[PDB]
Amino acid sequence: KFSLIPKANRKAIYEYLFKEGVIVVQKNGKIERHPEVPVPNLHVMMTLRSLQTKKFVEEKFNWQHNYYFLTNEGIEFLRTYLHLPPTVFPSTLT
Amino acid sequence: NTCKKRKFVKDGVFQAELNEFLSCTLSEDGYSGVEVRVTPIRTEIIIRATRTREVLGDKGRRIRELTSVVQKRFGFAPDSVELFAERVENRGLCAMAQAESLRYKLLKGLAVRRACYGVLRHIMESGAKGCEVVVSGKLRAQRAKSMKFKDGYLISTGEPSKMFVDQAIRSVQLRQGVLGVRVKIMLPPLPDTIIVMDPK
Amino acid sequence: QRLHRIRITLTSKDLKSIERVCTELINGAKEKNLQVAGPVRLPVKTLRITTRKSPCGEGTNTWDRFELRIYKRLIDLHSPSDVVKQITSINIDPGVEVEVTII
Amino acid sequence: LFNTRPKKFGPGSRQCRVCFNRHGMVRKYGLMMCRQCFRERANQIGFVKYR
RNA sequence: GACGGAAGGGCACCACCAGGCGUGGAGCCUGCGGCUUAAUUUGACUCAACACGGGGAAACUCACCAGGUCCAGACAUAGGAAUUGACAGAUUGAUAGCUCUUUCUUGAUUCUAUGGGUGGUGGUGCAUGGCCGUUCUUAGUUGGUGGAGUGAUUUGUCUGGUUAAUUCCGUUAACGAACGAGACCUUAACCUGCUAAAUAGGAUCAGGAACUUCGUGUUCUUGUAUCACUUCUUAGAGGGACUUUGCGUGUCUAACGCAAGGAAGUUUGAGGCAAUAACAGGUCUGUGAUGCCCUUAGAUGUUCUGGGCUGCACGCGCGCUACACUGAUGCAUCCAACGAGUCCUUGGCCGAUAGGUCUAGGUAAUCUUGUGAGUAUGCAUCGUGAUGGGGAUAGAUUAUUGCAAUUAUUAAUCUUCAACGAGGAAUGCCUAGUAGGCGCAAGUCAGCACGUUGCGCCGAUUACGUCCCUGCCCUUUGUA
Repeated sequence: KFSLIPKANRKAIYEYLFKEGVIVVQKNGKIERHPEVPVPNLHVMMTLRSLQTKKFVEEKFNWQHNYYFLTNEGIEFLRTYLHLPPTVFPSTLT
Repeated sequence: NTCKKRKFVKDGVFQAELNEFLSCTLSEDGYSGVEVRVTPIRTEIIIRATRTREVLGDKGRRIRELTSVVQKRFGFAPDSVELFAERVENRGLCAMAQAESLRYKLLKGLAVRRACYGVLRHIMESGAKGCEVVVSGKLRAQRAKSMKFKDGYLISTGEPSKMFVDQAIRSVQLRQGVLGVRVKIMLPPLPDTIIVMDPK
Repeated sequence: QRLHRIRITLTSKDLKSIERVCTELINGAKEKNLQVAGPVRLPVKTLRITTRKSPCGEGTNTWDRFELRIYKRLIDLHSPSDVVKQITSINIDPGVEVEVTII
Repeated sequence: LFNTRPKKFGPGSRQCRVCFNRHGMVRKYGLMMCRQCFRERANQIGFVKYR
């Protein structure tokens, strides 16, 4: 909705991205939180505006919908913040 | 449910929204086209390509991205959509390949004369009947001046245009502005020609 | 098994896609020799949009006349549902919406 | 409180998915396509013009 | 090359001819000048600006104007250890804690400053892409080798006949090719043939009602009632026109005209598609197509309340309804096709009307719907009076959409009863299911069509030629 996203709900974005490795957000600000993760839709746009400008995630637009991919240096960052076991989620694994 | 006229619209726009996305992600990959084969509760989706190395990447990295990326957006079940890469035989004839090839030659920084002949040479060698390659926009000048390149015959008109040609257009971005780039490629049962037999 | 009645809908954009299916599935029925009636060709629902060609107002006010075409066609049968699942599941076509229905 | 009127109906409610433009919105069969956007992608959807 | 109020050819109802129906006149709707205003956002100005930007604007849209918010300013470096939610009064249109007189809370998301991003319907279409219009609905346009010329260039691409056509036969320093044209694609016309249809019907065979009882005598109605059928209905496969045949017309070569036959003989009718060159055409306001510039928190970002685009001494452009008696009005009769719906609306009650209320079918060849459309037809009253033709202008009331209808969104009911008596000079559109008239449906749409795009119905007059006007194409010719 409005204001800074809680720091628990920061990790709600990251732990979804930690498991699955994709996260697509509709461009619209007033739109409802993205289907999937129960948060505000602005907060998903803000946290991945924050993410792309320090590299890690690979942003790709088309169609208002912003189709992110997560790189090799990206999965290092989340694991450190996440504390997930190393080698926890290979994209080579099915 | 929805009605059949609305269903072909909803399924039809899904093709268009899919295709322009898979143009932009597979730009440096340099793809040919797309197709879909719906079956009951297993919606298959066939990506054609010039090269298969980038699209699978490493043990199906960028396949298993694009399986996930579709089903997040349009609201499918997990493992319902599923992508298969494919090689096109006779790969030169596709027009959207060559426009995307000619993009990265200009975008890296070659002269416009040298690059466009090289793209025109490949499609002529590959066994297209004829072709052209236009490059609009400003070039060695402040006023715009569209250079044109052409070899082999190329029809413009009729319903036989749409089948026997294949035609494509892209942007490409420079320091001073945007260039255009057209490609148009005539392929190999025509209307006009009549091949008469010998009796003996 | 029991005496049933099945009437399978077929719809697509192309003519050529359905004329594969109509020829194939009747011959697929005539493997087992079920009570086939021929494919009942319904009227064609032509969809239509007319937009202006130009983005802005300038020039003469010219118009596109875009069209889709949709082809409802109906293969009739009298046979139980366990028999028909072999016929339909093999030979599925690219971009042809098909739905089997009892009665 | 702020940042929302009732936005339910009229041209202000809805926009072009491809280009975000309300004007020239083709809503026949539920397209939701702005006309500049719609004509160039019409062949890829299915629509082929004749007569 | 272009131009000529020079010649010789061939063409178009965006040009005349012969005409048909109009506009220009009247009021009204709607667009553009101006004039006005806090603001009346702004593009485009001969054809090719002006019911055009799918532009029918109550708010939204919105660019404009008077005010009020939020940062939705990534990240880098750095100080500080920070920023938020808000009651009841104050203050404010405001139940925006915006800011406050006060005092509870928030817990490192952000604040503070410097660099730098970010965003825009800000400016530039004379920096561009893409798209469309126009030159141009016409028949035109290139290079390869060879010939001519010191060269620009030329020849091919042509005296002549023929064609809707650089389309053909032919003539030849040209020969052989490519695009355009043609072919092609879609649709409309005719098949007692082909292949079928409880989501189209017909005919049957048995039953029901009514009149007749004349008798299987006419007209309605009935059913997974049937046996079996495809003429209409629907649509896959196809057939069908080649100017075939006859007589003229021509180096009788290319091909024209006329008559007969035929569903159809202008390429059978009507469209889509559309070359090379371009034009400082239009569009930065269709865009995540974009260079550069502007500005970026006391904002041109964004969004909320209210107004405006509709404001009127007066010019100009597309349309609608009119002036009546081939008519208006009141009753009765009975006929279309294109659509379109998760909203379209039958059925029964209430109500002069609008409309409402309670059930009800429909993801649609099944339901609305066979959409009982209106010019039309039949029977009455009116009587040439601006009259009952005309329905502007204006008061008062009842419903409907919406969160909100005042500058009145419409629809009704009663009144109010103007101009206009066939339109001055100028000038548009059009050759057969065409003109004109009469409705219907869809697009934009919560609501609103006097607008556009398609659809049928009733259905004429007059040409079948021409280069006089207005343009066009090709030669020879003149040019400062």
